[PDB]
Amino acid sequence: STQLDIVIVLDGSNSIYPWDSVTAFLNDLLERMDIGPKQTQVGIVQYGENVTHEFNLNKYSSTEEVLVAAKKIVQRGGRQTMTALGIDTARKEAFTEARGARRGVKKVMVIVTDGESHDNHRLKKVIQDCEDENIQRFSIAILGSYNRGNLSTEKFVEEIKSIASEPTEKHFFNVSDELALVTIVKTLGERI
Amino acid sequence: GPPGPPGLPGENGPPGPPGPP
Amino acid sequence: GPPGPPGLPGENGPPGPPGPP
Amino acid sequence: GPPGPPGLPGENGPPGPPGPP
Ligand SMILES: [Mg+2]
Repeated sequence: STQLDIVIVLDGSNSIYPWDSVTAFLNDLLERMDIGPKQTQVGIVQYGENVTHEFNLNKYSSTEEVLVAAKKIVQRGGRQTMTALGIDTARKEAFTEARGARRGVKKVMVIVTDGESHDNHRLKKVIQDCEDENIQRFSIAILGSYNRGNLSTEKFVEEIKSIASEPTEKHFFNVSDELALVTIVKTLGERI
Repeated sequence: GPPGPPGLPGENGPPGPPGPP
Repeated sequence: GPPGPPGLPGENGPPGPPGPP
Repeated sequence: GPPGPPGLPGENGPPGPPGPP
């Protein structure tokens, strides 16, 4: 059974630019994803000032359905970005059976961030929780701050890339990297 | 002429100042 | 025609570093 | 028309913690 429980948590706050960027990234993600009649269930969740849910995990059964759902969930704005709340609300309120989650077959959590960790305590608690439950966490960084010089964006996103103690090459990716998405699927083939 | 749409949003604020001794 | 309204300001910046101990 | 100008950056982050003496 090549099925698995996947959740994608996106932010559309003021730190994020035109939603066409993330929908294009999600487009390429879902395109490469093998969403068959009963395999690869992907739920899209949006966060910011709160966590909104538009679609459920088992609300679709085709690449086309999930692809349309991904570009259908457009965030018009967000007062703030709370990365820690995105991870928290995903493993409970998105990975719940009533929301279309399975019996716990390969819990994949993909989250995007720009660099705004105002509280490392909440995210570390969710991290240690998902680490004990051996959840496959993937963090993608989006660059959209224009960059008016070498301000060292590496020192801004470093806070989120340190979430995973495992190799960053299989956990931390970029929106402008399509091979990153391939790296996810190839390593998702394993049990962990 | 019809006006355009809202411009691009602002980026995250700068890091806070160092704490006291 | 004319350009649209300005974008919305960003979010609060990251916390400052620890002071001199 | 064309999109408006970019929004202003976010507010300055909170001051860091006091250095433990
Ligand atoms: Mg934000």
